[PDB]
Amino acid sequence: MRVIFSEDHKLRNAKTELYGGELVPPFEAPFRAEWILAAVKEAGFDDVVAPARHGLETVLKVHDAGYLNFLETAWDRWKAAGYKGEAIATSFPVRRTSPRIPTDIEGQIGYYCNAAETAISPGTWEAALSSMASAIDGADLIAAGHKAAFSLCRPPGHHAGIDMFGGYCFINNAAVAAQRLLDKGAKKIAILDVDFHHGNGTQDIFYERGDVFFASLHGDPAEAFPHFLGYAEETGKGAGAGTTANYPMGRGTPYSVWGEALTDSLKRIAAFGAEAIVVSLGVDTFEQDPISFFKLTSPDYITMGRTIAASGVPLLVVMEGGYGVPEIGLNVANVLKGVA
Amino acid sequence: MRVIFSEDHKLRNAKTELYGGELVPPFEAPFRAEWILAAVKEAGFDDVVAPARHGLETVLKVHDAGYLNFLETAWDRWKAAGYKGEAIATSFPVRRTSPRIPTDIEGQIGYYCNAAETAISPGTWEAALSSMASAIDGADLIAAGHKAAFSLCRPPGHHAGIDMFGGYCFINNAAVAAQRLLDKGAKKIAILDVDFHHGNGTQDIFYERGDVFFASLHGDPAEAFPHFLGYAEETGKGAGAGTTANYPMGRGTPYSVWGEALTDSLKRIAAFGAEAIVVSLGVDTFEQDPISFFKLTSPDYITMGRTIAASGVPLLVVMEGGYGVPEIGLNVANVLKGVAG
Ligand SMILES: [K+]
Ligand SMILES: [K+]
Ligand SMILES: [K+]
Ligand code: NA
Ligand code: NA
Ligand SMILES: [Zn+2]
Ligand SMILES: [Zn+2]
Repeated sequence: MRVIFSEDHKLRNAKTELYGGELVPPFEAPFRAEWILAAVKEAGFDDVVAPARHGLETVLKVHDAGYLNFLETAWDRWKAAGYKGEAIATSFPVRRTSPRIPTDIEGQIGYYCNAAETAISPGTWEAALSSMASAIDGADLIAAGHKAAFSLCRPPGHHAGIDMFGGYCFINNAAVAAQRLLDKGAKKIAILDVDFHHGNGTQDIFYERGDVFFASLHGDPAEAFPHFLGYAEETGKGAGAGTTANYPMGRGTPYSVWGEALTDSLKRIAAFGAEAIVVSLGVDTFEQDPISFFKLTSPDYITMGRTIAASGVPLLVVMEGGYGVPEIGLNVANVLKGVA
Repeated sequence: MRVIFSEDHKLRNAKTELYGGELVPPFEAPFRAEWILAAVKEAGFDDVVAPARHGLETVLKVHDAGYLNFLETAWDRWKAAGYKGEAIATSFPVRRTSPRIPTDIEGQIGYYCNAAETAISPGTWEAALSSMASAIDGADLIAAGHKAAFSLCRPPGHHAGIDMFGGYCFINNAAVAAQRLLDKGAKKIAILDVDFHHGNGTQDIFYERGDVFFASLHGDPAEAFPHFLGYAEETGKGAGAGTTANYPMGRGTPYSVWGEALTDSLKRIAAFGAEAIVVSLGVDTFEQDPISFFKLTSPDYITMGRTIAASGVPLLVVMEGGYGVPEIGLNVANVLKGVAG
């Protein structure tokens, strides 16, 4: 399978992340793409191509225009305001608050944010565009007839909701990919999130749409970021009633239980009738991940990939989470091995 | 008027505050109380008494029990979880999110917070309780028959809602004081928030309550913290309809315009029929204060006190915000002179 990768991902190189009450070096650093890229090539996937140029037409069908306009100029405005650090929101539109949109940069960054551990830095916008481009190109390959494809996205995107950034995400790459397949002719597409954290951004985007089925396996929100979405009771709303399936699991969950949730999600995706599956791939489900509590081993990823590929429909794999140890590359490559 | 002040306020001495993308020393520091106290004493108000001991009965009538339980054990759980810094929420229940309450410290701190620039640290719980106590004793003096009283509260409270802390606030002292007056006999009470920022927390607590009228003058939320509340359109909900009046104002607002809003809020308060008025006093409206965009001068705080005191009803002044500028005490003292007459 071809691999879509952009070097502009390095344009996103934030110097701080709010974690544990301190501003430490970002968990989502440029070396993640470097390590993963090296491992896939090592696993035989050496056909890496850069993404072509794309407009905002696709993304404008899954993200709010106000939100996108905000991201494009967020940094400039923050710096213009005289702030010394990176752009970080501290005030949020939570319970029982007005739906009105602030005008100043301080108010808008909070309005458009769901997580304060994510800082907007110089070049974040450009990086997010390149990453989105990689997802769009991967979709085109699938739309062209290829059975599999890997969009090495960075920054990740499953936490980017309709009009909010957070969890290191700015533009929901998988959502853009699924939307791309639809504009290319598909009628039904499914997004499967295997990343450890719930794909709240993705769920929000398609929660009221019946044309995209969203399935996510993840750490119980009761005790895992993003914390405020991902419960099994969330199955869809209105036009999207019934097209959302969350599978929250506790601490220490091994492939034994995980594998079962995967099977079920695939059963519901088939029943949905997906013409293709966009896989939000996160390897932070690894037993050695620094910020997750699942216990999957490197071999499990080969099993995971094979199972998903057995669906019989084309697959577009999109990079999401996975941090710390260098095995993230191994684990990502193992998934592509299974799929191939 | 008598001044209620607790030394335990210093127990609230957070080391960090998220501002402009950095962690810096909190703007709501202990020296604020120190300079305010000294200024009011120099102005004659030197009858300072420490607050008495109080339970949680009053506060439990305005704050969610879960939220209060969270505050009490917040720091211990955060430390136990192994975080090196102070407790600061990073994830928040914003638009289109589940109403379920997380079970771990990481999720709950976010669930109970409305502003990440506030950090919970050793002593916050204790400090917040002593500050609440000062508010309670202040209200008790009013219920006794005193014309006015000053509760030198710290930490402040008007940004703490029913079940959320933020804006340097944990327990809404003004709200507690108002509840206390109702418990001592009053049927109707009003809270007037003159602090530069909107008192989103106080509004939240009494938004569906008809026994307490909430008026507030503040910088337009469209361009000022807390950013998501304080619009003129918010007049109340359900049982609390019509008992909430917001007076947002733009950049460079002179006392000339500010006083007009003060006069209208007092007119609405009088029409409501308040038996007493709790004044959430913030002096960050001062032209020399760095965080605000209003242009009030020191003399205007004397006018402010006079006007509110002219209402004819007893007044409990509760200390809120105000950047730590050298004139912070002078301005608070001027408001008290105005009330004194
Ligand atoms: K997931
Ligand atoms: K105010
Ligand atoms: K000012
Ligand atoms: Na859906
Ligand atoms: Na009210
Ligand atoms: Zn993840
Ligand atoms: Zn203030």
